Amino acid sequence: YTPIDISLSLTQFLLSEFVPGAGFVLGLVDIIWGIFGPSQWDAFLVQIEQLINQRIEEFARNQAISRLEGLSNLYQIYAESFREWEADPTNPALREEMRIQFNDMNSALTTAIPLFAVQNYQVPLLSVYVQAANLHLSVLRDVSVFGQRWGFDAATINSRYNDLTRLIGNYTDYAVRWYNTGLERVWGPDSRDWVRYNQFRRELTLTVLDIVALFSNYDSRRYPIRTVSQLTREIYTNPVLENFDGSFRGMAQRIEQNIRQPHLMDILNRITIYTDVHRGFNYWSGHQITASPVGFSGPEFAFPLFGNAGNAAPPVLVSLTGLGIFRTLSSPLYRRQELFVLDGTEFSFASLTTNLPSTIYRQRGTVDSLDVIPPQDNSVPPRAGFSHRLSHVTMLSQAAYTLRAPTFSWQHRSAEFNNIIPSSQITQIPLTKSTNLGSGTSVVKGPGFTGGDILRRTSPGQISTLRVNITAPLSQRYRVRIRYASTTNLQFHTSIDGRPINQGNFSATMSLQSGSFRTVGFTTPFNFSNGSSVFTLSAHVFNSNEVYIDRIEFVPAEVEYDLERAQKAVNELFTSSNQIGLKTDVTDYHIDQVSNLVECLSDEFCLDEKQELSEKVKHAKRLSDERNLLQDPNFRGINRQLDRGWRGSTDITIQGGDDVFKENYVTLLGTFDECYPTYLYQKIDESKLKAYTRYQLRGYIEDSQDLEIYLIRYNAKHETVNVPGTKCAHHSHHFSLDIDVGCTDLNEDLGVWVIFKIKTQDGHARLGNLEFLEEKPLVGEALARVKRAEKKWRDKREKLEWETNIVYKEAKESVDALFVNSQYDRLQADTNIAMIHAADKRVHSIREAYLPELSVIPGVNAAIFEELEGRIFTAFSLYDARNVIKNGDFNNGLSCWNVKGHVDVEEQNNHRSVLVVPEWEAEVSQEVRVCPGRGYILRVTAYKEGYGEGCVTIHEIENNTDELKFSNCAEAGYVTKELEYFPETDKVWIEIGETEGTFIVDSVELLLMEE
Repeated sequence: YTPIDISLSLTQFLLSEFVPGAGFVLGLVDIIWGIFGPSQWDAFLVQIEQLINQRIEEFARNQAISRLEGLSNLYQIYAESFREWEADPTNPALREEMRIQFNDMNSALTTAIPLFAVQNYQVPLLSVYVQAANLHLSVLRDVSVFGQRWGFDAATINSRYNDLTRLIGNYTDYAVRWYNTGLERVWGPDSRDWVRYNQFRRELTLTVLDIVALFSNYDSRRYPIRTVSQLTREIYTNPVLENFDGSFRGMAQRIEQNIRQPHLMDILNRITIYTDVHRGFNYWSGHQITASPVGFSGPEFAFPLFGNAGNAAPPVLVSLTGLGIFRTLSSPLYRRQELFVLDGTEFSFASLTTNLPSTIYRQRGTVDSLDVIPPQDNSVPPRAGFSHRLSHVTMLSQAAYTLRAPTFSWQHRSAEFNNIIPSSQITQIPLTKSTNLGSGTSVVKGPGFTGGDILRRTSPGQISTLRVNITAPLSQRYRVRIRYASTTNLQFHTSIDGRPINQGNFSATMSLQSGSFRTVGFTTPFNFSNGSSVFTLSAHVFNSNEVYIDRIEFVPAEVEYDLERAQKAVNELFTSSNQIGLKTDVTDYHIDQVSNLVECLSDEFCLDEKQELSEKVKHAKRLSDERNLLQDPNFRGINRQLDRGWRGSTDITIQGGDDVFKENYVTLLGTFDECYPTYLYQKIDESKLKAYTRYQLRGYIEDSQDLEIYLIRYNAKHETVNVPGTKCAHHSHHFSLDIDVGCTDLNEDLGVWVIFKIKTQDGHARLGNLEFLEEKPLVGEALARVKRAEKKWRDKREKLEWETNIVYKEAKESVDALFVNSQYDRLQADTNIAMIHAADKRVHSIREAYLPELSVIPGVNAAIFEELEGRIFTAFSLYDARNVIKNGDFNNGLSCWNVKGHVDVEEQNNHRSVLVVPEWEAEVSQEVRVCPGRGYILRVTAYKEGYGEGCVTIHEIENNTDELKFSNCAEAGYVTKELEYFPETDKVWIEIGETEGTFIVDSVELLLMEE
């Protein structure tokens, strides 16, 4: 009945029945409180005092105690009330009485704990502090459960729930600082100062830390029902050294490494103990240990030979029988070349049913490990209640006297052999109960508040794997939680026997402390599909750079949580509860995605809650048609009306559904000639524009390349968008473009132009969920810039107008010089092709006939350009009529001519087509039928290149031979020469030859004269 026997006694009870209610509260009056006289408080103290020497002074010491007696009286008045409450939970006086006695109790500890964390005596009050602190957490959870049942408003409940989630941290971190700085100062070099060191570690690990580990279990709201956590940590004994009158100098660290290092928890299989001898006395020299992984789920382990084997006598065999070895009765031996060895050690195997036969090594002893490691329960004989069982034993040898002092590891019986999953509890698996460590994971040492060591990943992959045994429930469904501490963003995939069953985005938590390890859960449950399964955790999102993992939690769930999401989703679509309007920055796409969250819900369960949540969103979506200034944004009527709406190219496709799109979308193809792009343009009319207001064009691109996007009004506003599908790529998927409406005239209806355009051989795009919307009022600078870009558009409109007013009336003049009447019917006899051609330069100078960006879109001075370019074509038609010669323009290639050498033909600017004789040996004859004895003209239009002359002769069967010639004279722009010709027969041959170089001919015409 030392403070340890009783510490355990609590932990036993703490590990098992954690469930809230009266059961827990009176269970605290049964164990420690309402039973501890000041004697057993004083004794709690004398425990640590005498490990560290330093005594508490007889005031603080004297008032720590007189307080505790107080708290132990109060807690009677609180628990008694609570008991009587539970029996009649609705009596007003009792419920009231309960609020009185909670406030009193809460304020009790709030004042008291300072007196147990006193400066310059922190460490020796911890076995008290912990009890006090541990009591403070119980009563705070009690309000968190029973508050509004008692009376308090829900506000004082959360405020008390704050301070619960707070003091679980603060009471822990403090309980660890002072264990550390408590253990650090009791170190030293010799044998002794490992013994007093280990005796601190051991004892206070039992009497402060193991309670602290279970502080996490107090978060009412995280652990609502039963939960059973496991204490995986080990502790340490050495019979030889602990029971000895002597120190070996500077030897402590050598004993500190014979302690195994942070590892996975194994299960000892067999010891094989070798004997040896010195001066008659045989002894335990060294041993050979084997061990099997957790749940026997992997090949048995194997260490080297501890100590030295011996041939002096046979070995001795020790094999796992029951629940393990719970008690060593060892017998040292000290020959004061002196000797200090074990020479005999009984082992005994635990059970809750029968009394199994003990194995003795050489003899039974009188060093009981039940007064270093005492049991939990003394209602039963020690075959049960044992608390601990032998973990793994090592062997301490002297340097190169004889020393062979085995150091025994003891592990707690909360850390069970098998993993387990029952259904009326929440089962916590600390990841040290694995069977197979994933490559690139280490097992770092414990922080000191999770009864055991923890895992570390410092780069992506597989944490560990656990064998799972699923008990009472067959088809029960569970969520999973992961207690982790990470400096980086994460994901946490798991598998189960083969298939993944989770991916989650887990947040970062750090830069170590009890404010490190966060524990989030799945957003959908699963069910195990076999009795014995395999679970495997994995941290995947890249970065390194430091990830700790404490435990996997298996919490169960019944079959409405992604309904609270589909609720708030729909609400942030609006500006206010009246739901008249949308937020300016909620978008036609964004809205759809919310609408997908609504239908993927549950017909089965939340049928009514699904209906309203959709008739909202189908309404919110209706608002984003109403505000949308794009005419026909569902691409349902393209190229139907020449005034309003969309205009695109044939190479555009309008499917309605895609992996990515939930309504009509538009694919645009490439093009072979950049002078002819894919396009999809539109004019937002001025009827729909509000002066001095920024407007926005928006949408969503699945994939694209070479997509040009224009917003035009006063300027062009050109952006390219190269989005690859999920360095400088616009992989934003979204797009937005600004334009600012200065003034608002309706007589001009300038408006805004939208234009999508692709110009490349291997370009493409897919877009949809488009919109054009008012954004905000221009103000400050924006208003100054737009107004500058008003005037400076207007300064151009007028210089266009005056410049063009001249040019029409200069071009019209020049055009009619060709024709002979207002009716454009006949030409003039002395008008040639160079005049027609010179007249097209006067028309093609009009300028701004068409939009430079996209010649498709007609511009100002379209109708006037188009009519002059008409009469130019009109003129061309007549020149062909009058010409008796057949295809003299060379507009139909070299056809109806008789071609000899290597000639060819090419076209020029403005409806010109020009024969080219590129070598003198080339000829180009044509017969023409003429009228015997009339007046014909022959008119030729050509220039010459190189040396030599090129000559266009005319003759009949007999010698009526005339000739025209062109040369540069010496040694773009066509000379035109004519002559008057009269044939007496009806046939006449027009023949084109040249001397040398090249001869370029626009036209050989031949006229008849009627005057």
